[PDB]
Amino acid sequence: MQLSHRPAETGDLETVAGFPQDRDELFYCYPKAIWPFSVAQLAAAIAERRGSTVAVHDGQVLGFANFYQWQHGDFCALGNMMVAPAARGLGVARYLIGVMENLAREQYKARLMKISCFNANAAGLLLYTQLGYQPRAIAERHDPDGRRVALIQMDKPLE
Ligand SMILES: Cc1cc(=O)oc2cc(OP(=O)(O)O)ccc12
Repeated sequence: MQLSHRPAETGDLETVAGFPQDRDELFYCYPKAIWPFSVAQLAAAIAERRGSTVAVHDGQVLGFANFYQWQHGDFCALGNMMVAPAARGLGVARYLIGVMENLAREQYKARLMKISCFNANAAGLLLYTQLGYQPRAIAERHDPDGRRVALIQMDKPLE
C-alpha cells in the first residue's frame, strides 16, 4: 500500500458516492443521508463541512473523510469516513484518520479529535480503539426504520 492524499475534487464525487454498499454502511458514515446515496447528497455534505480529503493508491481514490464539527483551538469531529469496497481492511481508513488528525492539529490547532461510531459498526469501534480513541459517552439515536441505536462518542488527544 502506497497511499497519498489530496483535497477532494468534483471529479472524485461519483467514485466516493459509490463506496457505501448498503443502507447500514450509508447510515454509519452519514446518518442524515437517504438511500440510495448520490453525488448531490455527497456534494451537499461537502459544502457544509470542512477538510474533505481523499486517499489515493495506484491511481485509485480509495477513501474519503471530512470534519462535521470544527472549533479552532479545541477539537474537530471526523465524519463521512468511507472506503472503497475492494480496499477494505487494507489500512486506508487508518491512513486517512492520521492525515485528518494532522490537519486538525495544524489547521484548527485542535487538542482533541472526536469520532462517533454507531454500535453496529464493530469494525469501526475496533479500529478507532487501535488508533488510541477512548469511549466517553453513549447517546441514543434512531435509524431509518425508527429503531433505537447507540452512538458511541469517542475521542483522542492530538500531537
Ligand atoms: C457517525 C457520523 C458520521 C457523520 O459523518 O456524521 C454524523 C453526524 C451525527 O450527528 P448527530 O450527533 O446525530 O447530530 C452523528 C453521527 C455521525
